Amino acid sequence: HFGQLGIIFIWLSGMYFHGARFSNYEAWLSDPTHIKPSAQVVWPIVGQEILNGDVGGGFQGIQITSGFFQLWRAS
Amino acid sequence: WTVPTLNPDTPSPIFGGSTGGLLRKAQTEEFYVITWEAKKEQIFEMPTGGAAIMRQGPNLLKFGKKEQCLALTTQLRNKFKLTPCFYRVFPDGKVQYLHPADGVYPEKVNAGRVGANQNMRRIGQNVNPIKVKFSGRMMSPAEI
Amino acid sequence: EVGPKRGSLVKILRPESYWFNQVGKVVSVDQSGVRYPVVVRFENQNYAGVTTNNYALDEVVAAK
Amino acid sequence: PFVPPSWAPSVFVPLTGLVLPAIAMATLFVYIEKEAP
Amino acid sequence: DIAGLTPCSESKAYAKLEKKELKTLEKRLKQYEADSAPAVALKATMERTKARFANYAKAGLLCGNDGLPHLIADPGLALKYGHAGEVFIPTFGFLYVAGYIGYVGRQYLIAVKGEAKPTDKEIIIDVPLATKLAWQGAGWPLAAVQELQRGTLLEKEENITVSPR
Amino acid sequence: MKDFTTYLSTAPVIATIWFTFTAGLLIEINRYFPDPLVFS
Amino acid sequence: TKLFPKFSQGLAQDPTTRRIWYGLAMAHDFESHDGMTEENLYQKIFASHFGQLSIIFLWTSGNLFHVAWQGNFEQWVTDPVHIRPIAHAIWDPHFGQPAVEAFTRGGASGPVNISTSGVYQWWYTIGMRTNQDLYVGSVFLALVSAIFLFAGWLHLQPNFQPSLSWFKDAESRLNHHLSGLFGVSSLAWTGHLVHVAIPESRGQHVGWDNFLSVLPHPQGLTPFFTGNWAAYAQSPDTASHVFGTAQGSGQAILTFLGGFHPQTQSLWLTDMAHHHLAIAVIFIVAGHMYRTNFGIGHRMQAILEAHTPPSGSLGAGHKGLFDTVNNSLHFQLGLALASVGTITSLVAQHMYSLPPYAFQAIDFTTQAALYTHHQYIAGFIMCGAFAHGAIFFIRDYDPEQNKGNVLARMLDHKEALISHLSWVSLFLGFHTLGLYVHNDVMQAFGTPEKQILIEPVFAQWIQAAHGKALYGFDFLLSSKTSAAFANGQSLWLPGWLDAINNNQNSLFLTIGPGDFLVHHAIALGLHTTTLILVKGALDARGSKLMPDKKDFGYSFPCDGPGRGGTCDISAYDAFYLAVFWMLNTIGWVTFYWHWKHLTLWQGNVAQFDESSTYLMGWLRDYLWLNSSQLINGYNPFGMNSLSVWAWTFLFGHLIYATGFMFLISWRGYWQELIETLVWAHEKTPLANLVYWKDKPVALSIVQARLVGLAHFSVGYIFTYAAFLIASTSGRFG
Amino acid sequence: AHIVKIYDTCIGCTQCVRACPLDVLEMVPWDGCKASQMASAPRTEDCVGCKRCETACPTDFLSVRVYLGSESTRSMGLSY
Ligand code: CLA
Ligand code: CLA
Ligand code: CLA
Ligand code: CLA
Ligand code: CLA
Ligand SMILES: CC1=C(/C=C/C(C)=C/C=C/C(C)=C/C=C/C=C(C)/C=C/C=C(C)/C=C/C2=C(C)CCCC2(C)C)C(C)(C)CCC1
Ligand code: SF4
Ligand code: SF4
Repeated sequence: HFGQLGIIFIWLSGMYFHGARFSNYEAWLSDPTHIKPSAQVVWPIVGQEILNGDVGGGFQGIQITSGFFQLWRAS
Repeated sequence: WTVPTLNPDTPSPIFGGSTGGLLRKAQTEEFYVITWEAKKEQIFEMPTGGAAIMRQGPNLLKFGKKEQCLALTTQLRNKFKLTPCFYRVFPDGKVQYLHPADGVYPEKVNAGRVGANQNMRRIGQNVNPIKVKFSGRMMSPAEI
Repeated sequence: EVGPKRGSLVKILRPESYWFNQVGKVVSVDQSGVRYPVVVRFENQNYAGVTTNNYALDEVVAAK
Repeated sequence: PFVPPSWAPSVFVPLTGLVLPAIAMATLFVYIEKEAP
Repeated sequence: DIAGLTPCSESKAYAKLEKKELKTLEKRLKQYEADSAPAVALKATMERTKARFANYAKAGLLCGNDGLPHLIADPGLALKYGHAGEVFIPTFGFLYVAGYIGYVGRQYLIAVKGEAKPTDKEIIIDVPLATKLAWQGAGWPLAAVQELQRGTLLEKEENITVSPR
Repeated sequence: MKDFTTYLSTAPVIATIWFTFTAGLLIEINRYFPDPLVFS
Repeated sequence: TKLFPKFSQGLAQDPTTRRIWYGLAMAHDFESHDGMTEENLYQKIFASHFGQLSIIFLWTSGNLFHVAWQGNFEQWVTDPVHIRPIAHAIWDPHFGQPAVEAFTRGGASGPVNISTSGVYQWWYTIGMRTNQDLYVGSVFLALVSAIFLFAGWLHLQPNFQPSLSWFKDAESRLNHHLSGLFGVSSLAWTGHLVHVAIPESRGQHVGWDNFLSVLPHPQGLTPFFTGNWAAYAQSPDTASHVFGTAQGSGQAILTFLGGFHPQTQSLWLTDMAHHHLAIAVIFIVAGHMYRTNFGIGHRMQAILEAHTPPSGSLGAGHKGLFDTVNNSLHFQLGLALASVGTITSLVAQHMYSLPPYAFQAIDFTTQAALYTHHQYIAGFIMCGAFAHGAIFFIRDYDPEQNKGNVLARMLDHKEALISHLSWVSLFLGFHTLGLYVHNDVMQAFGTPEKQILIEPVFAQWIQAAHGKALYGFDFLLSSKTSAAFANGQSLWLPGWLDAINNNQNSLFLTIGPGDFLVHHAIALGLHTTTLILVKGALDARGSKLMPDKKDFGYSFPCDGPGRGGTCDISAYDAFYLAVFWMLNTIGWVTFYWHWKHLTLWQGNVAQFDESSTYLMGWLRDYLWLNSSQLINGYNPFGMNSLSVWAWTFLFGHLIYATGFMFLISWRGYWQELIETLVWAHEKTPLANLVYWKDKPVALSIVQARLVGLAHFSVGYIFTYAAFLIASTSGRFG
Repeated sequence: AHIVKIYDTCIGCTQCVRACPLDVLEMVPWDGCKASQMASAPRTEDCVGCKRCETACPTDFLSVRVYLGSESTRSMGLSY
């Protein structure tokens, strides 16, 4: 059970880290109703960079549906 | 050793009852009775579901099919180290005894038994299905 | 004085055996005139997990 | 001469879809259940 | 040209396709700044798109009415008209690697059959031996042929188990 | 350390390293030679 | 004990419901009946064949009767281009008024169904013009059905039962069937075309009342008996001929024009007359090959015994095969299904590209249904061909009498055969699926120019050899200087070349990279289905996991959980698994045929050329795009004539999904559930007064596989039939 | 009733008899093996076809074989 808890913390840490480094959270706070949350960015290889969509805030990335932006704002 | 005679008045274990017991088959075709001696009162598991307490001394149970009787026999023999025997009872009142057929459990070799359905060859020496064709019925090469 | 020597390698010739055309090590040979005296052991188990089997004198031949 | 009457479907559709199946099922059910002498 | 196809460099539909893809990228570009991170990424994509369409035309591929490159597989037609690089040359490129992988694995499998416990050498790989066999596989076509001629490539029919028949 | 290097030699660990290496090589080749369709 | 089934005492003694199910399922396995002898086996089969023949002619009679009674044949013949044929009338008391109005069409009295079987075009082509023509045919075939039924009864009677040796006279039966059944029937059919069909196509009525006083050709039999047979090919129907009328018509009765009638877009009648006359001569001649009571001809045993290669490459050769084939009915049935199954595919391939019936091409729904119909029937027959080949090995194969011949040697290298079929299936699947997925990723990322499109040069090269000049190969018939082009330039090439280079017809459609991928998927289907069926036959007699499988029969549940588990180990189960792959293969074939033709029929062939190279195009542009009208047959606003196909479409999905239940969940779960139902009934007051006579039990292991496969197949067929007809008919019809 | 046959490769291990959940099999004296005993199938009318005996046989191929045959109340394992 300690191993399961340790894995969740790595997973939770990754979600918070990717919000800090690969997200448009700061832009989202200013214009929450027009900017789509995004916290994942893909590398430009084999033409997969098209998955970096136009989400708003001068940012390109995959739109997320996990609701982490709303949770962070509430806290 | 002589064939035991069933005693219908033998006491039965302390059991509340369940819905997994005998059905209308017992009243029309047959049912099975298992009897044994108990050294002390103990709790055992009914093959039909639930737990029952065996009285000290003779015990008797009735089951719907043979496999249920021999399933209880395995429990009593292996765990509680008893020696049960069961019968086949017909609605007309006839009682047929079996297991142990000759008084000795089949796992142990006993003189006087006659081999049955024994082929003095290997599986690979059976004839081909074509050679047992049109024999009046579907017959495997192993039968002949 | 009957059958191959203990520990020698033999090739199985029973078509219905899992080890047909395969090499095994002779463990013992019964001298009581039984139907299948030769006992052979194999390094690879069959579908039932067994690695030993009994064979008749004419069902086993020396390696090559 | 060949043309059937204009009312033929009204009789044959119920006859072959509701009546004959009922008799056929009753015939088959009795037959399979019948015991040998 | 071949089978009614035309060189992509001379194909009208092929040229129009490039404009469509660049136009799509340009449309997204004008919603960003000149030197912002999204703008730089989009410009990089457009450069690769232009390079890709130049390379395929320069390679002398054939385009259909769809205006997309089509490949020639017949060795005679490929060598006749200089399309050997589409399928023919890559055919012998793959087989060398495929035989390399298969030959190396077969050498390792034979090597451990001599060991006391071959099964434990398969779940737990003998890395020093595997690396040794990995490098020697570069000459597999030579070694493979010599085994065939010496008759040690195949097992004897009498040493292979078969079911009753 | 002998046992630890034995653990790294187990099939799942070797496959992970091998495919991580194999995938990386293919990814890097396509990074420096993007869009290869014909040998040319 | 129970009477039913009378042919098996084992079943009749069973007290459970398995007796009812198994009695039905073993009725026609005569070899397994109690007291069966070889002679009685052949006489029952002979009688059963008369019953099948009578059903076929009665089924045909019913079609003729209903079209005449309720169809619009006489109206359709006037304007076949712009009239939908009527199959039969509808009398459904469950219909509401909107439904009655919706299905009223074609100027009919009431609701009717539109025909899709093409019998209108077929019957119109062969000379039928009025409803009375169909009525007389219907009564004639009903009479023929009765006669065959009587013959089935007659040859079961004490003095008319053939002996066992009669059924095994191979030389005499082949002589009669080749010369009489094939040759004379084709010669007679030539008579109909010369005397009836062709004149009717030129506006001249010929019937039983006047055909003896009408001359098929202006020169009556003088050219025939004088050897001047070319006189019959002079003055053929001109390109301006209007079918069924005398304007633009000719006089020839035997020609080799080689093309399509310009108006009807179908084969000329004078070519189909010369075709049947030609093969009739060949078949009548070919029927004088074998020995009979007259001291000339071959004996088939001698031919087989001779053909042994001197080098011993085929071992004993064909020695002993005559008895192997002549004594086994499963060997003969396997050869019959394999041959007939292949010919059924050939019919589908050639009928869509060489339409023989007038105005068949323009009826898109009919063409789609006819091709799908026969390809699915061919697929089932092929699976049966291998099933009975597997049954032959278990039941009829005798190793001693086939020692060292070709058949025995097939079992010798069965692992080699199966291993190589396995390799081909894996190779085709890996690379066929891989290229499709590659093209899908390229389309998803917006780079359609990066996908792998391989030109079908080998198939496009064949089309060049036949005269298709699009690809510029200038090969054989595509080159005007080749001897092949010159020699045929006066007989059939002008018509053939004109048709093959017309891109609006289905004669050698243009192919591209989209056709390359689909064809290789078809090869995967054929090889994998063969792999499953071939393994089921070669391993039928035994395997390492079950060395003595022959002792258990063709169909048994399993050998138990021992030795690792033996589920689906019988040869019956190999066939059962192969049916899934057959449906999958025929599905790919019929999707490919349908989509390539819908785009042609709409004129936008570019859609198939562009969207067929990746699998999203199929799902988007074929399945999803063409379902729009089907699923709107009935909606919250109303319904239209397609509501029956909309209803049948969901009906198919339900039967298909129900089949999953019998295939996924197995017996042990259900038998224990039924035991509580037995308990509940006995303890319920006022219901335990009633009781059963057959003890309820779960379906058997083998039965549920068949029941699950039957639901799977039925749902498969009904779903696509509704979609195929609805998408094609609504779009154009 | 199912068919159960014992073949002469039996080594008299008794495992088939122990495994059988309906007392169909038994051991009898024999002279064809070291154990001097052979399996027997005197009560096949009670056999249900579970094939637990075949699972327990060590010999290869099996020395005890079960051929499922005609069904009945006993062989179908019904208690109703
Ligand atoms: C070809 C087969 C067939 C036929 C002919 C019918 C016919 C009918 N069905 Mg349908 N039905 C069928 C198959 C068929 N069904 C099947 C297979 C199912 C299961 C999927 C159903 C399920 C079903 C339901 C659930 C319902 C119908 C109903 C109806 C009626 C609709 C029309 C109406 O308004 O009646 C109005 C009916 C009358 C005015 C009375 C008609 C005559 C009655 C029913 C019998 C009279 C008997 C007579 C007095 C004595 C015996 C005479 C006999 C010996 C000759 C009609 C009687 C509806 C209905 O009303 O049923 C009663 C209805 O609710 N059917
Ligand atoms: C997979 C089978 C296959 C098929 C269907 C074809 C088909 C074709 N090939 Mg190819 N070819 C193949 C495999 C195949 N090839 C292989 C494995 C090789 C060796 C690596 C070649 C080597 C080859 C050469 C060198 C040439 C062709 C050519 C051709 C074309 C005409 C001659 C021909 O091969 O006729 C049908 C094919 C066969 C019966 C199979 C064997 C073909 C042999 C190997 C080549 C025959 C060349 C021929 C004598 C050239 C005469 C001059 C020509 C202009 C008429 C035709 C499109 C010729 C071409 O370019 O025509 C435009 C040509 O010059 N092929
Ligand atoms: C000239 C004599 C003669 C004739 C005409 C027949 C005829 C027949 N015999 Mg044979 N038979 C003969 C002599 C003859 N026999 C002799 C001498 C013996 C003793 C040795 C036998 C012993 C014998 C047996 C034991 C059996 C037969 C059977 C049959 C029937 C086979 C099924 C069938 O109808 O196929 C019809 C087949 C065709 C018309 C040809 C099919 C192949 C073509 C190429 C298909 C395509 C054609 C065309 C394009 C289709 C157009 C379709 C249309 C919709 C447009 C058939 C009626 C079987 C039967 O059914 O008995 C009741 C049977 O069991 N015969
Ligand atoms: C002319 C060809 C022909 C002939 C004469 C036979 C004859 C025979 N076959 Mg063979 N067979 C054939 C074609 C043929 N087969 C084909 C085409 C296939 C592939 C599908 C097979 C596959 C096959 C197998 C797998 C087996 C046989 C077996 C048999 C034997 C027993 C049949 C039996 O009892 O059926 C009894 C019939 C049934 C239980 C019902 C059949 C109908 C099925 C389940 C489909 C029903 C669909 C339904 C009507 C749809 C309703 C739709 C709804 C909307 C209303 C018998 C000798 C069996 C045998 O004993 O072989 C030794 C056997 O194991 N055949
Ligand atoms: C879509 C469903 C599907 C698929 C993909 C397959 C695929 C296969 N079947 Mg199966 N089959 C199916 C349904 C399917 N079947 C059904 C419904 C039945 C009825 C029970 C059967 C019954 C059946 C039988 C009886 C047989 C097959 C056989 C085969 C093989 C045919 C050859 C082939 O294509 O090799 C190429 C292989 C494939 C296309 C398989 C998929 C490969 C994927 C894409 C690889 C992905 C790898 C990648 C690195 C990702 C991994 C991720 C993971 C680690 C998380 C293949 C493995 C035959 C066989 O085994 O021949 C050797 C065979 O005998 N099938
Ligand atoms: C298992 C088994 C079986 C079965 C089998 C089968 C089912 C098979 C099938 C098979 C098949 C199904 C096959 C097929 C084949 C085919 C072919 C082989 C073809 C050929 C062709 C050709 C050769 C052609 C040519 C040509 C062309 C191409 C063009 C022009 C014209 C001509 C003619 C020249 C039996 C019964 C025996 C029994 C035993 C076992
Ligand atoms: S049949 Fe098998 S398990 Fe039973 S006694 Fe013989 S060897 Fe032992
Ligand atoms: S099949 Fe089951 S009941 Fe029959 S002998 Fe074997 S173990 Fe006993």
